[PDB]
Amino acid sequence: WTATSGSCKGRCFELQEVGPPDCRCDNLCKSYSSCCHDFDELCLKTARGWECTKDRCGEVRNEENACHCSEDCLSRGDCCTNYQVVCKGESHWVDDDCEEIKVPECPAGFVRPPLIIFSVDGFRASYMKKGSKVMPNIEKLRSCGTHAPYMRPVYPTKTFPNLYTLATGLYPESHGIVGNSMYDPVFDASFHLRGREKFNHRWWGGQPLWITATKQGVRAGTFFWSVSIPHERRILTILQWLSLPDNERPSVYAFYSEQPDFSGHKYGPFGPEMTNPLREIDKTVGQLMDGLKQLRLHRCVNVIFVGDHGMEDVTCDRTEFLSNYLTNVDDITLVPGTLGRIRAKSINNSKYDPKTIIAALTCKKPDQHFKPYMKQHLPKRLHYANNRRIEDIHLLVDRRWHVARKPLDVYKKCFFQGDHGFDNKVNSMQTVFVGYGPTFKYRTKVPPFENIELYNVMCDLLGLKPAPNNGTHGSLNHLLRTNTFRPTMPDEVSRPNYPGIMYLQSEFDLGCTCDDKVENKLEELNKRLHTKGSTKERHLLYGRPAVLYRTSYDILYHTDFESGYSEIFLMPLWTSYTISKQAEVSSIPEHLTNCVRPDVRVSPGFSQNCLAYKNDKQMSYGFLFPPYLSSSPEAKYDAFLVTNMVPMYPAFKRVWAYFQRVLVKKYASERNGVNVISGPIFDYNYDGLRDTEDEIKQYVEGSSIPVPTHYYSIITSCLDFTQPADKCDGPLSVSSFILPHRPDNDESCNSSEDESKWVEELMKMHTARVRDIEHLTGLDFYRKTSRSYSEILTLKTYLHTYESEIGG
Ligand SMILES: *[C@@H]1O[C@H](CO)[C@@H](O[C@@H]2O[C@H](CO)[C@@H](O[C@@H]3O[C@H](CO[C@H]4O[C@H](CO)[C@@H](O)[C@H](O[C@H]5O[C@H](CO)[C@@H](O)[C@H](O)[C@@H]5O[C@H]5O[C@H](CO)[C@@H](O)[C@H](O)[C@@H]5O)[C@@H]4O)[C@@H](O)[C@H](O[C@H]4O[C@H](CO)[C@@H](O)[C@H](O)[C@@H]4O)[C@@H]3O)[C@H](O)[C@H]2NC(C)=O)[C@H](O)[C@H]1NC(C)=O
Ligand SMILES: Cc1cc(NC[C@@H]2CCCO2)n2ncc(-c3ccc(Cl)cc3)c2n1
Ligand SMILES: [Ca+2]
Ligand code: NA
Ligand code: NA
Ligand SMILES: [Zn+2]
Repeated sequence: WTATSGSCKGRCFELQEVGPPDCRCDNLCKSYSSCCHDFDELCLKTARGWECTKDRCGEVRNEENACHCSEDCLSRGDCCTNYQVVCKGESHWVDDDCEEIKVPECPAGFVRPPLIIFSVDGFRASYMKKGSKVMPNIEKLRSCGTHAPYMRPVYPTKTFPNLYTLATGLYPESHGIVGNSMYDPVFDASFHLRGREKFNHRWWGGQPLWITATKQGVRAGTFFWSVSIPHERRILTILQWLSLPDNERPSVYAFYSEQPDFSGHKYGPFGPEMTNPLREIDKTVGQLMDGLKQLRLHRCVNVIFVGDHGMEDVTCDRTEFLSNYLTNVDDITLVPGTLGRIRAKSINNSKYDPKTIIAALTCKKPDQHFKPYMKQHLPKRLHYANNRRIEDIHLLVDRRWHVARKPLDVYKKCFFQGDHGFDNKVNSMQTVFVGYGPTFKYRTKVPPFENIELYNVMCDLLGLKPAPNNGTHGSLNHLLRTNTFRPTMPDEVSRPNYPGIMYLQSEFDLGCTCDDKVENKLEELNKRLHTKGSTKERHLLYGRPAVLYRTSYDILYHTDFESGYSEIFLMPLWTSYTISKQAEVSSIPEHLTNCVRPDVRVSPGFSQNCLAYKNDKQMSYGFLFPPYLSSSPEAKYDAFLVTNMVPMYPAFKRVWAYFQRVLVKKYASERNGVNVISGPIFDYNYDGLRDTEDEIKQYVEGSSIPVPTHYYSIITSCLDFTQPADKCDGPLSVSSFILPHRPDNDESCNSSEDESKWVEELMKMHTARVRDIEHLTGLDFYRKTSRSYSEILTLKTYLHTYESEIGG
């Protein structure tokens, strides 16, 4: 019940919403069917439109008008945005030259520069270049302020998951808004785009920027706007709030536009109909900036122009139907479109079976435009699994395609030429970032970054302490003139042991054998040196990784590689080695094919054993430092140490052996040397964070050797590739991956072909940030470089995407 008989008199767009059953006058009352009876009359005046004209100049105030052109309007804070231009001979903001804003120039009584977020739905990154002719205000913000070529959204690249990621700094799996449609099996409740359930607070996790501000004593304008409030009125409301007295005035505001997404769905991202909505958005920007200029705030406010996701060409006729794959289609529920999520129609039906559903959808048709995954097997870079609202079965849909359950769903429910939702690496889903104001840099281009990073920066712009989030605070310091956040490196928690020779070969009963007894003061003085770390400067280029949790581990040095060996997990946490451009690939000699050698620095009790592999019929083993890349026949024996061995399914060994024999050398050739760090990952509860030992669900049969869920590699070189990786004086370049450790290659439909046709494609799909590996391993990399810590934070958040260059 709402007693809509109250009034909005003196309450229009009031900042705190009132509780039922009193009627509301806030910018969301329309959405709740709850506004007072006089809200339209008082709060949505439209008379005479939005612009001053010559003849209105100096008019007698008529309270009926949408905005005012009378002498008193500046003190009232309700002039039309073009009042000074029309009636006082002023210029438009966009017509003024840009002039660096070195310090904030604020009116008296402003404690801090206010922040205004101008968020645009469906604003694809290439619009900044392609629509430049028709967006002069936005082009001025971009060229005068700080901009990125594009900003990466989160997956899925839908509206609510991305706007709430902007507000919280969290992945959708953590904030809980995991799609535009959801079922929560604990609440037994559904979330939909249309309706009232979406307003229930229990859906919305984490702590959004407006709550962070409020809890810390910074007032916030309400960010959300009912769709029927026109854009001009939204801008006028923001400008009116900026005229409130100091003790009532918010410091942070948001405007939101439903365009260009709305028209992009209908016409496609580059439909000729798209020019007009871009003109209209630009005009809105113009109104805001003229309005700030009138208030003398245009060199005081920080303005962010930011999109939620882009838009791709998608039509009715590019739809895959699950009815062409499955016989039991009526026993499943599908969340359809640019991603698919599958669950059982009924929890009472015990003949439903995810394993056979997945098998019926896997590589079934030559040109298949979607790939099914159990959610825990999706690329870790998507961070899309740890939430009960995400269904176990997921379909990754190719860009430009839909998936639907049955053809009738697509015509009895073409109408559309654009959509979004796809993998957040896809070029068409990238969106925009521009920052303009006293706290942002002047005429500065910054590299692309992810939208999960923005919350930290918005908190910095307001002097707030961010709630715990997924951004890496300090990674976007290079956007800011001042208010930088000066992070310190985490403290190492476990210090390593440095074992010497402590065991005789005969103490080992591992069932391992090696043909190595084919056995000099020159070359034995030298081998002692290598075991003490004499080549460590070559193979460990950025310092030892720090171990950020409590554990027991040993540093092991060798001629060709260095490792940090876990006595708890019986294998390295990390193995580091450098391959120069000149390095040669050799083979594993026949007599060494099955060679495994006890490591006399590490006890039998803290070693793996070969008998466990012999008896485990499913499981084989590989090496972290590859024997193919040994520097000499003698150094090669080090690669067969039991302390360099890790468990690998035979199907995975195909992938790993190709990466090690063929790809590392190729990268060294191309990048002028590389440094490689590889190791295992255990994430059995798919939370993106390192497992403790009691979370491990699989061991090599009959042993305590834990089986990794994934294997990573971090491959670093010099950004200036005229310098070799091991002699680099400046910035670094990195690419990394987190490969799933699977017993089959069902993910790769071309896997019966030669590895040269499918392995590298697999690795590219599983590209990752160093920061993702950090979470998954409890390690901190790049501890000793000549670079600034902020620059290293930026490197650690870099993702190598393998997309072509944005623009054609
Ligand atoms: C991305 O960044 C985020 C934020 O830093 C990280 O997420 C955090 O991870 C830690 C470590 O797991 C979590 O700590 C645990 O906290 C709970 C208490 O949880 C409640 O309080 C907090 C604080 O206000 C809330 O934020 C929580 O909100 C969650 O649940 C509600 C529903 O109740 C929901 O609205 C939210 O969307 C959110 O859901 C997500 O997280 C939960 C897990 O908390 C998960 O189930 C879900 O699928 C979503 O992903 C919540 O109200 C505490 O009880 C735990 O203690 C238990 O474990 C310890 C181990 O030490 C045991 O000893 C003990 O017996 C307990 O059983 C944890 O300490 C933290 O909650 C979580 N925060 C958020 C906002 O998600 C991510 O890890 C980051 N991701 C990556 C890849 O780095
Ligand atoms: C999740 C969500 C939803 C939403 N509108 C939805 C509701 C439903 C009906 C009308 O309003 N908006 N509007 C603005 C923003 C936003 C702006 C800036 C930033 Cl930084 C973050 C979020 C936002 N976020
Ligand atoms: Ca885990
Ligand atoms: Na052997
Ligand atoms: Na085996
Ligand atoms: Zn849309």
